[PDB]
Parts: sequence; structure tokens; C-alpha cells
Amino acid sequence: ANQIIGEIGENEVRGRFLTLGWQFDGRSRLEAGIDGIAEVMNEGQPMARMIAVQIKSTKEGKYTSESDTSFTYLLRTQDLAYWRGSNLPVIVVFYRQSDHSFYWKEVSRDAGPGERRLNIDKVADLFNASTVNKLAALTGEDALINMLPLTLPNEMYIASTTYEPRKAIAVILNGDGPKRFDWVINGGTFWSFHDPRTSACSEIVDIDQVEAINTKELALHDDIDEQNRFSHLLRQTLRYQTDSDLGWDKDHKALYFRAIEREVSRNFAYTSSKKKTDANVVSVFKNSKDETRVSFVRHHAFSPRFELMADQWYLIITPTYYYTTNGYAPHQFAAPLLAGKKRLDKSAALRGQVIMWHRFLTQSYLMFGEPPSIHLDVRVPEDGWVKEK
Amino acid sequence: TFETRIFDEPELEFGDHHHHQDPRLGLSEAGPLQTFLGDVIKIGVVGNSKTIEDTRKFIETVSSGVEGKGEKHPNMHPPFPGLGNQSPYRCRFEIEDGATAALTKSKLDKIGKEPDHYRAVEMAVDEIIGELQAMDDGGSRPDVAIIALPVKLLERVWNPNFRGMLKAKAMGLSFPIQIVWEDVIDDKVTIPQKVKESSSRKIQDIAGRTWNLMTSLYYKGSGRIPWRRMPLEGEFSACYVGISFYREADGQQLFTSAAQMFDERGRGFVLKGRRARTESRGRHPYMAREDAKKIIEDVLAAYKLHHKTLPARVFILKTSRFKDEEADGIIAALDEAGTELRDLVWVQESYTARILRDGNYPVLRGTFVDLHGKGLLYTSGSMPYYGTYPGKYDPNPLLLCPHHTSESTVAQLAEEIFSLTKVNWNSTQMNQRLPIPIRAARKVGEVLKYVGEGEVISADYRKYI
DNA sequence: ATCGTCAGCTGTGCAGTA
RNA sequence: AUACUGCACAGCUGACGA
Ligand SMILES: [Mg+2]
Repeated sequence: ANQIIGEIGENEVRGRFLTLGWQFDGRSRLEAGIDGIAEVMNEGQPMARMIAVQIKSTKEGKYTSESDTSFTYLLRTQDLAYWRGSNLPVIVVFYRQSDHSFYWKEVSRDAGPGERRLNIDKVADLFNASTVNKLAALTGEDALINMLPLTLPNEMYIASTTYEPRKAIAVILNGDGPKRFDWVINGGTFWSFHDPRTSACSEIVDIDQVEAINTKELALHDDIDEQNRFSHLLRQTLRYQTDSDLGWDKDHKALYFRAIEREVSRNFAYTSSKKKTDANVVSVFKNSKDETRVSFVRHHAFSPRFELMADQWYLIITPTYYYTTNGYAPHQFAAPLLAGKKRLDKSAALRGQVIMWHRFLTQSYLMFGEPPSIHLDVRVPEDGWVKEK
Repeated sequence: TFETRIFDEPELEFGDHHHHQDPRLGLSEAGPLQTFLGDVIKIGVVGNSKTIEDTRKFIETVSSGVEGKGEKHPNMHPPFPGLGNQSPYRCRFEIEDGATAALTKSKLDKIGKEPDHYRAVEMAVDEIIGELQAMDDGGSRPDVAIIALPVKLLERVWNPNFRGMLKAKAMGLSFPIQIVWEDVIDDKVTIPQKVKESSSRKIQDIAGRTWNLMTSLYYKGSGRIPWRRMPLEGEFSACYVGISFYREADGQQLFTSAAQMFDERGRGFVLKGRRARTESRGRHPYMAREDAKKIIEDVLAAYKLHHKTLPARVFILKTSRFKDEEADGIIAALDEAGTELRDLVWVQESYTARILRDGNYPVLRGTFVDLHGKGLLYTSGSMPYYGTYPGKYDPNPLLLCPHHTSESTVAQLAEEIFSLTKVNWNSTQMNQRLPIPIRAARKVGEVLKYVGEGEVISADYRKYI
């Protein structure tokens, strides 16, 4: 049924030629390439000046890049070699039945290597009485990384092996009392950031036999197991640094904020120099239009990870949430709540969490530095898309 | 400190020496890379009578005039040109009346009433394969069969995997098959979901399923490839291997799977699996020194059968590290045969570090950050061409760790892996995350686990996609 | 023999692309 | 299973000690 629309397009092109009057003529059945030959009459007294016409007719649909002012078309490099050897001008005519649209373009037959991708713009390329003499004329921004550098105390004590099992000291009332830095690994030596004579043996079962001294070389060791033990040391040091402020969620390996005798937030946030300080860290919610039925809570949390790189110990922070019931009593189920909270979020609502966690984590023992910054050459456009995400 | 790079989007090569970056637009104005000699591709249908009828209706409606979705993002929801004069494939799809098989209603009730889980799936697969074999043995042979699954069989079977068990027994046929649910071909019907009951499932609009299904049908029926990655000028000849791992069918063991890929002498591409199973060695996701050599020998033997000479470069991608032994075997085979240039890269989607920038939208697709010898590559995120970020939370980056026996720097490896993302013939999307060889390896190992002992394995990729 | 620390892989299911 | 992305759970591996 495409033969009928080709015939209709050819007849309409011939009619458009004959309306102003140029003596168009069709061709036979085995035509290949040129679809017609046209003359220039010039208001009677015709003159032998012919042009070749190739017709592209369509029924419906849209062009490739129809932007209400222009579109584009691509040639097949066989018709190009065909049309570039003619001894007489060539013209391509586009016809559309749906809106009765006529357009025309000229194939450049004077350059060297050919050029495809005709850019057909409307108005200026209308095949009507407006353009006839022209037709007869030729006859960096910046970003930051999630990691946080660390610096350690210059001395630490590696001696005074306890010769006691690691669980017994914990279940002894000395263990479940004051400072719980009674950490020994695989029955190994008791090494810690504070001396046992003032920290452990005061409140933890140990032996007063030695003073110990280290230049923190233990921080870097070729063996994987000692690096893992050092990571355990760093994790327990971080847990000791935040007594009575946050708690440990073991099933998610996270540090969650605690309701200190009151079940609302603390709003510490970050000073941000001239800016202010607000962060709704702890929040409760209701359901079924009643505040008595407490639904859940929204403790903020972050998963920490210690990594060794460039002979430095970096901390990787993964923000997340913890849901309990009533307060300081864990929820029996939060399967869809975390996913639903994660689903409605943004990248803008994640950088601020990292910044506020960094500002809380240092200042008000291990110091925490500032995250590194990187420079990006090509900027995101970000213009005209102020919606969605 | 932490020098960064931003790569441009790679361009795929279409037919008639034309190149673009959008598979939808590049097909609609230049045609496929390899043109079919002939006008007709024949399609056969197996299933219920209603599914056969609405499959015919869907084919006719898609061929006539179907159109896109919305006026926002015109480069992301394009209209389908139709299978008429200006079809993107320059060919036609027809269904013959003799290649249609109907499953009787007096047997689906027999499937549904059985109180055992394995047997019903087994006999439904037996019925489908029996009808397909009967069609294949005759003189009404199609080029690609469509298995339209009715809702009554879907409720019993979906609520042992069915797709793997069906595609494992359909390996001896001469044509590939395509599974279509009742939701895609015929509208106004919704399938209830799994254990989260009374929620059902949601699908795309009419103009995305059409593009994906028509591209898959053309590739499965004709055998020619629609598009390929454009080579640069001055590169060395190379061959790509991809290795994955997969558990047993019901027990606790771990086998390995591999896929191979290279470039043709003219204008083409070669993407195959293998013709043998790689047996078991325990429950660790790691190869041995004997199973790593044979894959390299097969990869090098496949190249010399086509180009009459060995390649100058071998590229290996893996998900589970190269400790000491697999690398030893690969290096031993590579220096044994002929090859000077080598690359061994471990990819992982398990790192926790991200990149946070000001604004609202996330970082651009193709951003690369160098952490010493490792590369953080973002093959996901915002795209200027689409006009937005197609996602919900945030991009998940890939961590690239090359082995200590490698030649190229990590930036060139990152560029090469970023280039090999849009060569997935299953989909026409632009937001792919994983490179093609590992995706092919996972797709092969998805169905290689339901093939019994002593059965046949096909190396054609049309039986896995 | 089960339980703690470290890091990692594969399998299954749901929501939404804007 | 027309597709891709994001998330949530369970299981299994190696290295280290009672
Ligand atoms: Mg598919």
C-alpha cells in the first residue's frame, strides 16, 4: 500500500509545480533515482532550463528531530554518488499528507567530498510562491569524598599480657562497670591507649609488671591479622569516645543516637561558620489520627569502616536509620520503613548528613580531620531541570 | 590529591557507515549493521487460544502505527516508527497459520491440581517442548517461537525455576524461543504478585516494550547483529573473556561460567559461550590452575579459526579477585602460546565510598576517580542526552582493581570498560552498569545450572539471551 | 565443638523509572 | 519471564583464639 502513497505524493508534487506553472514531467515504470524533470517557463515564453526532482512522500508520523522549527534527514551515500555526477541541478522535495506539508532542499553539487545530514528548517524552505526566484537562481566545580582522615596519639602501650580468657574479664564485675577497654584479642597481649596501672588494673583484672611503650608502629604492619586487630582497637576506641551519647546496634553494625532521659532530638547539627544549628536527629510519629499510639522513631545512625591507604587510616561513613518502639527499646520489625525512607531521598539530603556527622564526631582520644576535595572539569548542566531530584 | 577524569559517551556503529550514541535513534535513520537478505521473518506461537489471538492482534497493531508516551524528555521516550516502509530493521514480520500450537484446556487443570511442586513444572515443560519439537520436525518451520504464558498456568507454576528449566530442554531445536507473559501482548489484564499478595505488578508503557521486544525478535530471528561498538584508529587486535560463578541447582556447590568475545574480519562481532561444563571443585567462588588454562586455550583457538593469526591482546574480566593461582595459569598459557600484551582486572560492586557534590542531581555518568592503583568508576548517574537522572536514590559505583601483572594504566582500562556497556542486545537502554562479558557470563550460568548430566550444550548466544 | 573480630560472594523479592 | 536501576533479607566462604 506504499505504492499508492508514493503515487499520491508524486501527483501532488506535480500539481504544486503546475499551480505556479513550470511544465513538470514524470517518468516511466523502471525509473531509478531521478523522479522528474522540470522546466522554467518564466511567465510564458518557456526557456530550456531543466532541473531534476527527487520526491520523498509520507503519510503520517513525525520526522527524526521535529522541533516545530526544523528537522534533519540523512542520505544513503549511494544517492549522493548518483546526484554528484549529473550535468544538471538536483532538488529534493519532502511531502507529508497529514498536514499537507511541502518542503524542498538543494543537493550541493560543487564541493569535494560530500556532506550528508541535511538540516531542513521550516518557513525559509517552503516550496511555494515565496521562494521561486531563489529556486530558479541556479537555473570546573568541586566535590568532596566520604572518607575522613585520622591522626593517632603518639604513644600506646604493648605489654602486660593478661593471661585471662577474654570473656571472663568482661563477665567479671570489673568488666561490666567503668571503662570497658579490657580488650584482648585471641588471648594476645593487652595493648591499649592507656596504661594498665592507671586504667586497667585500677578497674580491670590485670598484672602490674611492666610499663610498655610504642611509637604507634603497630598502626602499620604487613600482616592482615594484626591490621584487623588494630581495626578492632580503633572501633573500640570510637565506642569509648562516645559513652552515654550513642549506642551500638549489633545486627546492623551501627552507632545510633540515644534519647538521654527525653525522647526528642538534640539539634546539635553543624555551626557552618555564619550559619545556624538544627538537626532533628530523634523524632517520633503517630498513626490513625491519635498521638497516644506511638508508631515508631527515627534514630539517625552511621556505619563506620576503617581502611588503610597511603599509610593512613581513613574512616568510611555510611548514613542510615534505626527504628525502635516507644524509646530505647528495639522494634520487633522494621522491614518496609527503612526502604520507604530511603526511597524518598536525594543526593542533596546525603551530603549534609556526612557534614553534620563529621562536625559532631570531632571537637565539642582520637582527632578527626576534614574530608578531601576534588575538582571536576565538566560541570553538570543543572539548568531548566529544577524538579524531581 | 585524587586526580579525576570525565570520559565522553562512546559511540556505536550502525549500518551504512553511520555512528551515534543512542540505539533507538541510530537504528531508525541508518538501519542495522548487517542487513537481512530477504523480506519476511516467520514467527510461531505456542500457548492458549486467547494468547495466540491477542499475539496476532498485538503484532498487527504494533506494525501499523504505535506512538510514544509524553512530550517531556523527547530523547528518552521516542515513538516507534512501525514495521512499514520506514521500519528500523528494513524487513517484515509475518506469522504463518501452520506454525501455531494450542494447549488444550483439559490439561491445564491437570497441571493445576497436582499437589507436588516439581512434577507440575516438569510436565508443563514436557508439553511445551513436545509441541515445539512436533512443529520443528515438520515442514512449517518458523524462525523464532513465542511462548505466551496464560495466567492459569502462571498461577500454578510461578507461585524450581521455570524459565531455566524450559530453556534447558529447548536447546536441541533449530530456532530460539521467546517467553512472553499475558500482560505484555494483551492489556486490561494484571497478574497478581508473589507472597506479597493483592499488590500485582507494573510494567512499562506501550512504546518501550515494543522497542525491546522487536529488537530481540529481530536478533533472534534473522541472526544478524543490530549494532556494534565503534573501533578506534591504531589499536591492537584484542579478545575479551568474562568469568562468573554460580551455585548448584538445589545443593551447596559452586561452578564457574565463561563467555568469549571478539571482532570480525569485516563488519561484525562475535559473542559466544562454550560447549562444555566446567565441573565442580568445592564451595569457594574461585577457579583452579587447571580450569583457568583451558578457557584461555579455547579463546585463543577460536580467534585463529577466523583471522588466521593469533591476537595481540587478551582482556580478562572477573568478579572474585585474582589471588595467586588463576593468574599463574592465565599467564602461563598466555606466554606459552604467543601473546605479549595482557590485562587482568577484578571488578567489585561492594565498595562503600561515594562522591558527594553540591546541587540536587548526582554526578555525571563516566566520572572516574583514581585511588592509587584502584579506580572508582561511575557507569551510572545523570546524562545530558536524556535530560535527567534515571534512578531513585544514588548511583552505585564500580571499584576496579587490576592485577599486579598488567600493562595498561587504570585510566585506559576504565575507558575500555566504560566503552563496553551499550552492547547488550537484550535491551535498548543507555543506563547499563555492568560491562558486556560478565553480563553474558551470568546469563549463560543462569540456565547452565538446569542442564542434566550428559546433555547437549550450545555455543549460540541466541539460546541464552 | 559453638561463639566474637576482619572482608567477600550468590540467591530471592519489591518499587519505579519522569 | 519486554527491560534497566535502586533497596531490603536469608545463606555460604576464607584468616585469626577458647
Ligand atoms: Mg531477553
